[PDB]
Amino acid sequence: ERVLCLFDVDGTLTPARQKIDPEVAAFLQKLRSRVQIGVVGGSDYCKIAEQLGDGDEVIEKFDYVFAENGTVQYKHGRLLSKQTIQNHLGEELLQDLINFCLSYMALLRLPKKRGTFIEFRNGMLNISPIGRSCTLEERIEFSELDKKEKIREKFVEALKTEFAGKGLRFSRGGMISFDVFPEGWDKRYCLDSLDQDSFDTIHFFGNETSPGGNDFEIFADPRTVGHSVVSPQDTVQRCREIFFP
Amino acid sequence: ERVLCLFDVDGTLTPARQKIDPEVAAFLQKLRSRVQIGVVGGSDYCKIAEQLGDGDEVIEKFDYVFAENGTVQYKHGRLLSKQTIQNHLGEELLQDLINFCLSYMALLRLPKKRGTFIEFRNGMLNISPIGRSCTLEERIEFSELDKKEKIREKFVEALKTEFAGKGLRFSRGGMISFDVFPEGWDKRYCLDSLDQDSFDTIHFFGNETSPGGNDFEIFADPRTVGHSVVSPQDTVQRCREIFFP
Ligand SMILES: [Mg+2]
Ligand SMILES: [Mg+2]
Ligand SMILES: [Mg+2]
Ligand SMILES: [Mg+2]
Repeated sequence: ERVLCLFDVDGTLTPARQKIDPEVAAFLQKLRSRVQIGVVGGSDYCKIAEQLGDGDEVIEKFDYVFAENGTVQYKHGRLLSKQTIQNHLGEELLQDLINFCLSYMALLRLPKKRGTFIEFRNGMLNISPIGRSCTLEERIEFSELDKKEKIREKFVEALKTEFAGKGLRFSRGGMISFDVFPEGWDKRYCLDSLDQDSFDTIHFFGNETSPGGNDFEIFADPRTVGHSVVSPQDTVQRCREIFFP
Repeated sequence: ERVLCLFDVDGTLTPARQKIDPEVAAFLQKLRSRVQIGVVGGSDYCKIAEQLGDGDEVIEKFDYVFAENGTVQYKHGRLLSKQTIQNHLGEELLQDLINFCLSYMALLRLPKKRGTFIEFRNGMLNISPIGRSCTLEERIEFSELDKKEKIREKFVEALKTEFAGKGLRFSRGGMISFDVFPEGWDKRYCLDSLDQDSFDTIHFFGNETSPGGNDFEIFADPRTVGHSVVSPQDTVQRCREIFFP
C-alpha cells in the first residue's frame, strides 16, 4: 500500500523536450492522492525541470526526480549525493576512454568544429564530434552529414571493440552526440535507491519499452510492474484505469 | 571634454577574481560626474559582473563593459553584437588548430582528465589539458604537475611553431588552461569600437603594463593616455590627482 508511479518524461509525460500539458500535469497531482510519483529521464535536471514546471517546481511536484537516469536524485524536495563516473570506472579506464576519443576526433574533418567535444557529466561522458557549443543550424548541418557518413555510428563501433569486456555502454545523444556510461547506468540505476524506500509496488511507465529502447531495461526489470505507453494521454488513461477505476 | 576612463579589473580595481571594495566602487561613481567610465577584462562577462556588483548591476554602474577583451561589449546598458573567432579566422584554420590540440592532448597522460578540454568562447579558444570541468583541488593538483613538467608551456611552444605566420596568439588562463586568440584580440580590441565614440581622451589604467603584461598593448597604444597602477587604492588616488585636483 506504499506505491510509486515512476514515469519516463519524453513521449511519456510530455512532447519530446517540451513542456508538459497542463491537463496531464493536473492529473499527476491528483494521482498523488493515491500514490507517490516520480520521473526518470536521461536529460540533465535543468532540462527536466524546465519541461515539468517553472523554476525548481518539479522537485515539489514530484516525490522523486531522477535526472541523468538517477545518477542525480531529488527525493521529497532534497538533493541526494551521487556516485561519480570517475569513482565508478577509476581514473585509468576513464582516461583511456578520453584519450581514445580525443585521438579519434583529431582525425575527423568536419565542415565545422566548435568546442566541448567531451562533456563530463555525472551519469556519463557526452561525446560530440562537432562540439556541443554549436548553434541549432550547425546541429542540423552536422546531423545531415552524420547520416551520410555514419560519423557517430562508426566512432561508437570503434569504441565498443576497443573497450570490449570493460563495462562501457553507448547511446545516441540527439543530433550531435553520444553518451558513454557504465554498464547498468541506464534507467535501472534509479531502482537501486528506490530499493531502500520500502515500496510495495513500483509501476513504471515508458514509451520506449521495446528492445533497444531507453526504457526497456527498467520496464523489464523484475522490481517494476511495467507499462508501455504511446503518449502522455495514454499514460493518463492507463493510470486512471489502474488507480481510479 | 568627452573623456573616458577605462580600467583593467583584476589588481587594478579589485583583488584578483574578487569583489570590488565598496569605497573604491563609491569613488568610481563619483568619478562618473566628471567622465564616462568603463572596464576591460579578459574574463567573461558573468565573472566581471560578479566582481563589480550584484546581478547585472555592472552594465548600469559603468558606461562600458568590455568582457573577453572587448569581443563582448555593453555600451550604456546595451549589449552590442560581437565578431566571432570563426568569422575572423575562417573555418579551416580554426579546425586545423582544434585538431592539432585534440591530437596533442590525446598523447598527454595526466593523473586525471575530466571534460571541456576545448572551450569555444567569443574572444578565443580556451585549451585545458585536464579539462575545465575539474574541481578546485583537482586544479591545484594539475597546477603542481604543470610546473614540474611544463605541460602548458610545451604545448604552446608546439602550437606557435606549427602555426607560425598565421596570426594566432597565446596566453595563460590561470592554473589549468591557456587561451588561443587572433593577433590583435588582446585588450586593444576594445579601442576599435571606442574609436567611433568621439572621445577627446581615453585614459587607460592597468596593473600589468610592462612588456608581457596583459595591459601592455592597450597601455602603449597611441589611442590611450596610459596609467600604470599597483592596486585599486593607487588607481583611486591617481584618478583623484587627475580629475579632482
Ligand atoms: Mg520517452
Ligand atoms: Mg518490470
Ligand atoms: Mg590586472
Ligand atoms: Mg597609450
